[PDB]
Amino acid sequence: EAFTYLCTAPGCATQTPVPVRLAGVRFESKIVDGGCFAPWDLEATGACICEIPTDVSCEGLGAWVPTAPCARIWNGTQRACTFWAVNAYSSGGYAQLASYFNPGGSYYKQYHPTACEVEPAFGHSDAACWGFPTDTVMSVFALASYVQHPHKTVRVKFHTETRTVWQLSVAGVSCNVTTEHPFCNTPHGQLEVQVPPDPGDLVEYIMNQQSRWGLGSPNCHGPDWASPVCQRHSPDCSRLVGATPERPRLRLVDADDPLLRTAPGPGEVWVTPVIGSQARKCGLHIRAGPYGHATVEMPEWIHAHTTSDPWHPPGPLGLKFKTVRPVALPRALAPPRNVRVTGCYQCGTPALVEGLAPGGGNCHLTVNGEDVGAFPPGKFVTAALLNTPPPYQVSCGGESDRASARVIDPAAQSFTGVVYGTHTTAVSET
Ligand SMILES: *[C@@H]1O[C@H](CO)[C@@H](O)[C@H](O)[C@H]1NC(C)=O
Ligand SMILES: *[C@@H]1O[C@H](CO)[C@H](O)[C@H](O)[C@H]1NC(C)=O
Ligand code: NA
Repeated sequence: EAFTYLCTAPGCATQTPVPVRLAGVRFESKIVDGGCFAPWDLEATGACICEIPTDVSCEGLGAWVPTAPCARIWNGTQRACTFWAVNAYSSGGYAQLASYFNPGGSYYKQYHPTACEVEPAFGHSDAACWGFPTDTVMSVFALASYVQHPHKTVRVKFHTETRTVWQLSVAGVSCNVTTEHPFCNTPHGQLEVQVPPDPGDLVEYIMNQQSRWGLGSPNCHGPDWASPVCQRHSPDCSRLVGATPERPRLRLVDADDPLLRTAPGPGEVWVTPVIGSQARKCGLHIRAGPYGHATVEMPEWIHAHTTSDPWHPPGPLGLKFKTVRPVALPRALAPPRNVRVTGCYQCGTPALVEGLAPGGGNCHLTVNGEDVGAFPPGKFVTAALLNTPPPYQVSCGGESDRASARVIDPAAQSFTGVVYGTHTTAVSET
């Protein structure tokens, strides 16, 4: 019997009693694909208008509201928009007098429909709108939503049941040691490798292709609080699920209002008319309180909060050299029969793998090359966490056979057991 320590850095090697070289460090895991993640980005636009527009929409307000921001914010999540009448028509017009601007603006909406809220704002300063010979007219439009920026969207895979893979070369023979499989064959004996514990769960941030690594769940209560994982979750990179901020709170705030001495809260948008340099024109100053009290800068966050490679303990590895040889057990090399795979892959819920193991010894069962355990001949049933999609090639170590599968992807699993969207009901007349 012999013992030596093997360091875990590139170039690390021992020579006695049998040479062992650290060839590399990799990792194995049970992947949980979360889909797409992005920060909650509160974006706002609008316009100060020296008119009472009759169509409160991006197209209807095209003469005042910036085109591209309006269209982008309108299509955003949890949209909020308000149209305020600061100074209405004194006479004439069409549903443009002050009387049409009752709280909630139902009278104006009757003739001028809009998806936006309509409110009176009489008493607010109309100083921004000037150059009217008679009848000063002014209105303010504000539009805000949570926009998903493609440059801030990251694909995230959670790595569970993580196993650091210490790739060794034992006298020229490849041996990959983990906490699950720490044994190696040596010329005339066995090597047992003492390994440090596994690092726990990992977070794989997929940049678009490059992978960046986080260590943990992540912890949304610590320095990684601003992680997109802690924010907007889209399992199929299309539909939103779970926790969502409320619709933004829009306020018309005059330039001299003492409220401006304080900062807006998260999800709050304050709009201030700016006096125009031109007659019958005005600008708009927008103050928005971002979700989580800060705006996430994606390349910068990833650079500081992730590593290029997954983390592993420093080692060293304990090399226990023994003269013992493992007992030769009979192995069945024929493929397994009537294999059925049911459930999901890369989801975190073990899939059901059932079939018939053939004769000749234990079947070292693989599902698309993934080890799912060894089974004695006859009927077998196992719950395995699968990382590969269907079709499933099943083997006992020799020839492979095609299994029957009813396996869904991680996005489909995220929508299984739920009915997505609006819940509609009707109350009939008596
Ligand atoms: C160890 O891992 C490498 C890379 O995946 C592979 O090429 C090699 O065959 C593995 N060795 C054994 C003994 O499984
Ligand atoms: C919707 O809800 C009302 C009560 O609020 C009735 O129960 C109606 O039958 C519901 N609709 C359906 C299809 O069940
Ligand atoms: Na007026």
